[PDB]
Amino acid sequence: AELLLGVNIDHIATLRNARGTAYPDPVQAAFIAEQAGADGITVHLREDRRHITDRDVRILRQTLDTRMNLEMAVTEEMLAIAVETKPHFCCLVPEEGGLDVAGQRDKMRDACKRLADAGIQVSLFIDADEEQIKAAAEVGAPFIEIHTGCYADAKTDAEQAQELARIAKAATFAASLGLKVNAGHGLTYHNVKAIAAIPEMHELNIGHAIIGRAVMTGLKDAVAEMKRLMLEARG
Amino acid sequence: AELLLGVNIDHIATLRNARGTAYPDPVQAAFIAEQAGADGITVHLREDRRHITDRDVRILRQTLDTRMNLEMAVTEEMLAIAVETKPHFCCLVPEEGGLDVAGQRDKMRDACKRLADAGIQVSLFIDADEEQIKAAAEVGAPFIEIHTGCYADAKTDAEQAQELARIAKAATFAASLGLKVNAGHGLTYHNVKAIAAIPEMHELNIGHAIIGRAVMTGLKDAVAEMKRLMLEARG
Amino acid sequence: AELLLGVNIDHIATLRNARGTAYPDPVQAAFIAEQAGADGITVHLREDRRHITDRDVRILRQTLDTRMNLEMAVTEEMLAIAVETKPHFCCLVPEEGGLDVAGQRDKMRDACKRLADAGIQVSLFIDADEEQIKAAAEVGAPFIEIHTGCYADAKTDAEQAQELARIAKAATFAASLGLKVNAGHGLTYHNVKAIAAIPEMHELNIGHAIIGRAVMTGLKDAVAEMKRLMLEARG
Amino acid sequence: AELLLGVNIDHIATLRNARGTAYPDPVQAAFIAEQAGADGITVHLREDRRHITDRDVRILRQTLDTRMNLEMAVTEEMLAIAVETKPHFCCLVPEEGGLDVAGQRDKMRDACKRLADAGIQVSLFIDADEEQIKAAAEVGAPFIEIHTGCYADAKTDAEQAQELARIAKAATFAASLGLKVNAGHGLTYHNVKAIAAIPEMHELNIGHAIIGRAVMTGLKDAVAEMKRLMLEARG
Amino acid sequence: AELLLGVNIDHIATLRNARGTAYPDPVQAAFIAEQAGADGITVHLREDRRHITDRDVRILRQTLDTRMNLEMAVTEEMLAIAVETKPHFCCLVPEEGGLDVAGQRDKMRDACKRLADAGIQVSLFIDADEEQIKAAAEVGAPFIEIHTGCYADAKTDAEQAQELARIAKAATFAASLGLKVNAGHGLTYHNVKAIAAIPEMHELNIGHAIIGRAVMTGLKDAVAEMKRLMLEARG
Amino acid sequence: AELLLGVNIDHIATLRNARGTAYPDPVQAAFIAEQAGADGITVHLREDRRHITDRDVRILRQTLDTRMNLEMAVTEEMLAIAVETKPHFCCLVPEEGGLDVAGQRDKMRDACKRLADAGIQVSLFIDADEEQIKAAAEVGAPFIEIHTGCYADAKTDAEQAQELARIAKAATFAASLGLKVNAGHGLTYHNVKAIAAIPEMHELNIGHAIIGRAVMTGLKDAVAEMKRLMLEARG
Amino acid sequence: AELLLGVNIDHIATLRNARGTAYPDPVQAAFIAEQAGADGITVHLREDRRHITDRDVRILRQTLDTRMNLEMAVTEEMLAIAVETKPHFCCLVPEEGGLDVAGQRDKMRDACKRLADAGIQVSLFIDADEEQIKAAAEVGAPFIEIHTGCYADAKTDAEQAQELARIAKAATFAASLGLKVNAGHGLTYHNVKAIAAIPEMHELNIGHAIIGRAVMTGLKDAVAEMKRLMLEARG
Amino acid sequence: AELLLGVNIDHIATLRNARGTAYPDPVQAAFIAEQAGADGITVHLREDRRHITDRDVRILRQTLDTRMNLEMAVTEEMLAIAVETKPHFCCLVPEEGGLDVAGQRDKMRDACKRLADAGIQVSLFIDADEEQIKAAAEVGAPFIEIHTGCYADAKTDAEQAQELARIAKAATFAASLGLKVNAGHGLTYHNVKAIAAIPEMHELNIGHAIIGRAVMTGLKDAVAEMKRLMLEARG
Ligand SMILES: [O][C][C]([C]OP([O])([O])=O)O1O[C]1[C]([O])[C]OP([O])([O])=O
Ligand SMILES: [O][C][C]([C]OP([O])([O])=O)O1O[C]1[C]([O])[C]OP([O])([O])=O
Ligand SMILES: O=P(O)(O)OC[C@H](O)CO
Ligand SMILES: O=P(O)(O)OC[C@H](O)CO
Ligand SMILES: O=P(O)(O)OC[C@H](O)CO
Ligand SMILES: O=P(O)(O)OC[C@H](O)CO
Ligand SMILES: O=P(O)(O)OC[C@H](O)CO
Ligand SMILES: O=P(O)(O)OC[C@H](O)CO
Repeated sequence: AELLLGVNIDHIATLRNARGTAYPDPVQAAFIAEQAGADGITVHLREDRRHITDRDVRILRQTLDTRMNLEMAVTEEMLAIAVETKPHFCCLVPEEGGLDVAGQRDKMRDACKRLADAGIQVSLFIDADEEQIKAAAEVGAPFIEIHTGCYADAKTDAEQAQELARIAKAATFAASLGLKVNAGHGLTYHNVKAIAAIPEMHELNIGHAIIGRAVMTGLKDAVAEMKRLMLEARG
Repeated sequence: AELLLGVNIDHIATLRNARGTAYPDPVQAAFIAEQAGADGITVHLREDRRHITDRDVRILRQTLDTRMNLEMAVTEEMLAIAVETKPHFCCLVPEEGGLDVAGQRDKMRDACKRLADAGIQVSLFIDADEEQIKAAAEVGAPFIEIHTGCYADAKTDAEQAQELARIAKAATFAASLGLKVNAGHGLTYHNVKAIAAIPEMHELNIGHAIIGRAVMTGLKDAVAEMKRLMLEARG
Repeated sequence: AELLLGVNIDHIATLRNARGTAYPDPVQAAFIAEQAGADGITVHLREDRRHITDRDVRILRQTLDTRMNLEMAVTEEMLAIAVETKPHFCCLVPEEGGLDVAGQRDKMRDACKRLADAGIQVSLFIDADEEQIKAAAEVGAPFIEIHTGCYADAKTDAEQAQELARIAKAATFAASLGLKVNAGHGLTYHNVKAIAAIPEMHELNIGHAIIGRAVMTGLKDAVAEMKRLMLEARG
Repeated sequence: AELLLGVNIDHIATLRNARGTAYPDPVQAAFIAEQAGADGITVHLREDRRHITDRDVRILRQTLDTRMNLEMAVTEEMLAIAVETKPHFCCLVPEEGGLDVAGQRDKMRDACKRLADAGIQVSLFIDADEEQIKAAAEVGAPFIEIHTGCYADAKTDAEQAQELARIAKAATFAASLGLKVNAGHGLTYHNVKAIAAIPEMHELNIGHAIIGRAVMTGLKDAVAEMKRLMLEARG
Repeated sequence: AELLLGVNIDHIATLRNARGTAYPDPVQAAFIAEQAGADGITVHLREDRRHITDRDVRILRQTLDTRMNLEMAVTEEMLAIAVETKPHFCCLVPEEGGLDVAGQRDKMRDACKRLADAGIQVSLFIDADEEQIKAAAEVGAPFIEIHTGCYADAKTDAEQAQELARIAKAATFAASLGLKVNAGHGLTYHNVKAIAAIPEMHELNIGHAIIGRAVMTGLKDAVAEMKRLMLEARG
Repeated sequence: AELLLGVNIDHIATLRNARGTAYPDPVQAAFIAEQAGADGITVHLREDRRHITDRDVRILRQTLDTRMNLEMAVTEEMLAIAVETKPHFCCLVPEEGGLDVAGQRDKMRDACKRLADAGIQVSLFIDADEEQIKAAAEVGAPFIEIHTGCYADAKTDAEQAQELARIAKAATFAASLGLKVNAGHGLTYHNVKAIAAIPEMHELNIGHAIIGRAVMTGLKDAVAEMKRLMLEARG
Repeated sequence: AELLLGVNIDHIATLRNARGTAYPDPVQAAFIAEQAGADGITVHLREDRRHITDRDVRILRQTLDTRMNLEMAVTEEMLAIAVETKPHFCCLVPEEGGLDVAGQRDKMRDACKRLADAGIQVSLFIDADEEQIKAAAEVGAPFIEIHTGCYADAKTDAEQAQELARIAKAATFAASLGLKVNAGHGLTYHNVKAIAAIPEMHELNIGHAIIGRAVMTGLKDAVAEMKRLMLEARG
Repeated sequence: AELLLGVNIDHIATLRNARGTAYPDPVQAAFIAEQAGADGITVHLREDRRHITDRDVRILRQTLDTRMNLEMAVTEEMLAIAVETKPHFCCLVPEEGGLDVAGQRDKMRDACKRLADAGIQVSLFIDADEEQIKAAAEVGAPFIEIHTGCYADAKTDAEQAQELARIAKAATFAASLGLKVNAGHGLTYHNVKAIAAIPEMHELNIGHAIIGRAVMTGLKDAVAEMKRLMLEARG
């Protein structure tokens, strides 16, 4: 099918949480994004409940029209929450910045096993690294989300093209191991296309850039604009 | 009789500083607000730098088309900066929430004279309390800014009409002492009008609610809506 | 203060329940309306749960930024739900169509006390009849909502003028007894002005006409349009 | 040629009949839809006249700029009305939900001939079943509309993929028999693409999802959005 | 109440009739105007059916949400059509340009009598002339519509102020005879206010200027703009 | 391979000339169209002056930012004007609807040479008939403009695919004789694509439908929509 | 009565002339301004034809829907042009910054008389100086336009209050001598209200600020916004 | 890969500098352009500081989200500024119209090397002339920018085809020498596609036409439109 867009609305909550008022509400942003180009909504439940809260998660789970992508660390608390929330997806992240799967195979194998028993499709957030990618496939996870952070932070064009190739190459290798592959982190309006051009990419999860544009332009257009650039890249 | 709107763009920066990238940029937010109903732009330069930064204040001072209202604590560092920056207005704030002017008549006295000698119109952020208002007049400040936080937080409709009355008496009282009076903090699209209808009010400084509405509808309509409400209330 | 607009979103649910699907969602509609001129949101929980469901009320109670006006019949079931929900307002209606308070003073008296003990401000939905009005005051309700239905179905400009005059006198009589007075049912973009011009009116509750304009122009402009016509009438 | 979009406005009427009032009017909705991406308008005249009424069909027949697709059951009443109305298209449906043509070849054969003699191009609403499809061709209908309902209610990505594949094969089988093939029922902004990508599809008939998006964003953008997603899938 | 706006949509049909196609359709324009500021819709059935047709009139009569104002000459054919159409209003015009009432008293008396028997409220289109105005009241018509043509065509400011005074003065005199008074003809975006400022004016019927703006801007805004200028003039 | 759009603003003038005032002004309509997708502006200067006038042509010639396509009959008056005006293009039209070039090979021969000596690119408006096409090539005209009226008026879907094919063969035929080919007259938002997909087509001249859509949505979106459809068809 | 807005479009030409191209065309800008709040259009025909040119004036004189206000220096060349051009208004300006009328009583006396015989209403651009105003009344000019530049360039809020007062006194003074008074030049979104609130003001002529806003928001909104601010001030 | 759009905002400053005010501010225009399709921003720092100034450059260098392309003449002053400024790109221009690189091989060779040590990518603005291109490759510049002015100013369609071809051949030629090639200057909405379709093109730098469109439609749409046209050309 076509490249999917998962909108991370965490930053809506970081705006809210800077004051303890109820606005802006992530429940509203999710309706907007879902109707402006988002194919899924991503939330990251942090232990410190810095932005997204259990309240958001519980309501979002009842209001989303598409599917929730629960981002969380691999800890007993979160696994239990994930198990009871039954989100359609679960992206496991760290408590170059990606999860260390190669070095924690048993831990990761049990988490994937456990989340899948609860009928959740698991995605492991890792670096564009073949060792981590091979390990991901071996612990049994169906998805991986390639960290696009270093590509985004590239300081020169050389650094960027090098990072792009590492990512594209990583995606091809992962697909060959039968993994389905996503990307996200640091993606912006001016750097998303080269990543969206990568054929193996299944869905891009984008947050900060979108919210940063929304304050100026409104969430609806901010999301539609991102989706448009993404589909353009594939055309 | 013409109520002015001062938009506080602090939270544009909080959203940016949650990531370390350059966006969203407060300088862009100011251009938008100034052209959608804002008569002034307010930025609070906190010691910790959390949201608004020195760079922000430096560029803003050269990009604003209206005038700057520097929110700061009364310290030597800040007073130093203010005199260097020469913002049109300076609003003294602590770091019931309002400044304790009566309990520091000399520090405030010198603070005002100093900023006043720099060509800065000083405003003392205080509570709707006559003792403080008398202090501010005695101390020489041209302006005071009545804290509307307790009115915004009033749980019941009764506790609210209660705080409204206190703010209304405090504004008429301030005006009788020759003080020009502003109000800010906690004002929302839903509680602003009652405050705007208060005759003595010179300018309402508003930030969080506007930014909060902005991520949904975009800063321009968010600012324009607030100004429209304010003028309707006066009419 | 400003004439308020309460938006009834029951018909968003009507459109939803015709299919079993989850869209359109009353929770979304409420966010839009509250940010486009609505000062309150109104839902009618019907015993047959035709449109608004227990889920809607449960989620809405957690997502509304303003306040809820729960429309319900006077039955043990509903009263129990109201007490548990703690809506800000409760509008009691029948299961010309107004409540027969004068003929059930005991029942209504117990209902008002009970809800009032739960912190709920009660409104009695009644016809423009001074007997019913006098009784509503006597039973202890702080509010009443005059039934504007007959005025809306006026088949002749004359029947209309006559119905208007009757609401207006009723409103004035209501206010003299100390009641805050609302009005709603059948109000449209073409007949709202004459009712909004009535000074004693506190809040108009409008549903159908707005949703009917929304399927064409979208909810936001539909609510804003209505608020604007309402404030023009007061001006 | 271009994949066409037929917009079903039944639910505009649903919202209307909940009150006895005349708004919203299906006649207006049709003009908006035809000018925003709709290539045809679809109404279902139900024997109970739940939503669309004889008036609507009568006026619509005179105001549509494109062509009407009259959805009706195969009864003497409806057939008589169809013949008198001379709609461009007629979609026969039941009073998984598709018509049992294979089991009523005589009835359907007479129905098709009769309507065809009236100049009406007939479409048989059927399940993605080759027996029914084979029979539709044999009874003489120039069109069929595959029931996309089961595909829409797919509870698992798997049930969905399986339902899709089944529609696709059915479509290809339909085309080989010389049938023009349409599809509709339950299509949404999130599942329309996979169906629009099916080459043999001539026109998709979509109702509810569009009206559901309309109460939020207004009909025009709701229809345009849908057409756009449809042409992107073909591209 | 407030100054009403009657939108004449004749020119929509003159655009249509220049080609014999069905677009643009007056039925659509009427829905738009009615929802953008129009309080009534005006159509002029000319004997030659130059623009508006009997078809338009018959449909419009079933689709208008507000009220039809049938403009027509005082001839047996039209009276019969008026009698069967039962529009809410009927403006009698000539087959300085206004109807000659003073010189055809019997004719006019019978037409008013006849139309009123059919329950139609009659308006006579006349010059800002006291003789014609007195005659209008005497033949029994409830409304008069003052020809604003000469005010519109004024070639100098003197000519315009003179025409304005003749109109204002005419309106005061008519009101004193108990007539309700409208105006229209030649009203534009730059000359409507001075006419809308006249207190006696009940409704302004405007056509050409609105349609002329619509081609550039869209009917909706063209109507909302006119209504806004009109209410501004009265404020 | 890049299809151009030529907007005919004739009907802007017909709307104006229905009143004798200056609005709507064709000169404004041209500025809008040229900036919303039009690559050229067409005006037909009729002997009777009905819509477009000499003033129009004179100012348009100085205001157009693209180029003029003067539609005219082959007469001495018109040919005289054309040579004086020096429009970029000249489209010869009579006053099946197309020019009879074969039956006037000499008049047309001289007409072309004359206009061609003035620096005018000549186009002969003709029917999708090979005899005429051969005549136009023989006569020296650089362009021909295939009449799409019969295709636009085709009642049945069959009579339509019939006319499409004739136009498609006539365009490929024209191209083989070295003629550049345009098409115009009757094209609407709903029949344009099939015509735009024809490879040989250089520019489609379109007027009435655009103006007709313009009174509803405004000229800018009306022109932009048409261009968008045209390019989608080519893609 | 109505405070009028004259839009000066010189800077559209300024932008054009910076490249020798034809765009942007002042003629287009005038259509936009006249339909967005401008009651008049002003162009300054400088002797050096820096921005506005003779074709601009010539064409504009034929396309303006309202009326032209010709700014020009007093020289025979200009008087001949003005006289031949017959603009509705003429504002004599020097080529503080005001026209030295006192110092050239003879020249202006002849200018005013000469322009008046031509039916041109004359306005003298002067400083808020009694000497110049007496002089302007003595010479016979019907209007004066007070130079608000000093008010616009006022640094401090005091320096500015002095300037406002000076303009208001001068306005009152001018009126007492039978002069009608306009203002403008340097007026902006943030400083226009204080001037519009001056009751003697008949029309404010504004250019630069509007054009500067237009490059960001587009001319239509920039003009509507200015007109809105002005009307707000007088109400 | 992706064809890029560099927006030249010099004319924003041109409009500003025409009045000594601070608006419109180039800094605001850059934020708008970068969020509407611009991949870069170009400013020409003229030795006479006619439009863009040193503060503009200084602030822009701190606010641009993408990257700056500094246009400048080759002089020590400029080289020092460029070097100290560290813009991502530098386009050396003369102060046909192209830079005479052949005639000054020494000067440019030092310029290129000097700018490159500073980490600045250098582009030489030249005519589509092989001599100059060879010269540009010999001196070591990594980019060239072909002057499209002659193509833009091409009167006849022939004169224009010659120019296009010349640019395309020069583009192909330049590429064969290892040069990357940009184009721009004089590019407009109506002539940009033919240039964007040239495969060797890396970035088109456009200014004037966009700003000229912006005064009418606002910058955002003017930029988005240009980017859209460009991508359309390459697809
Ligand atoms: O999901 C995905 C996302 C993306 O984002 P961006 O940045 O790219 O947009 O992500 O993950 C992440 C999150 O978690 C972040 O959060 P914070 O908020 O913490 O930063
Ligand atoms: O009704 C009213 C109207 C008005 O118009 P205006 O112009 O003002 O707009 O009217 O009456 C008349 C009509 O009839 C006219 O028509 P036509 O079309 O014929 O011209
Ligand atoms: O509106 P607030 O609550 O965000 O804060 C206002 C600022 O403190 C400015 O004074
Ligand atoms: O406006 P209505 O007729 O839909 O109904 C209003 C509700 O009954 C009040 O909430
Ligand atoms: O899209 P639906 O589910 O509302 O229904 C489609 C209609 O049945 C077809 O016209
Ligand atoms: O599109 P039409 O039917 O209005 O006419 C097109 C014009 O005749 C231009 O060639
Ligand atoms: O508003 P300004 O400063 O651009 O100039 C206005 C013109 O002088 C017109 O009066
Ligand atoms: O598009 P232009 O003609 O305004 O100029 C473009 C600049 O020279 C930037 O390259």
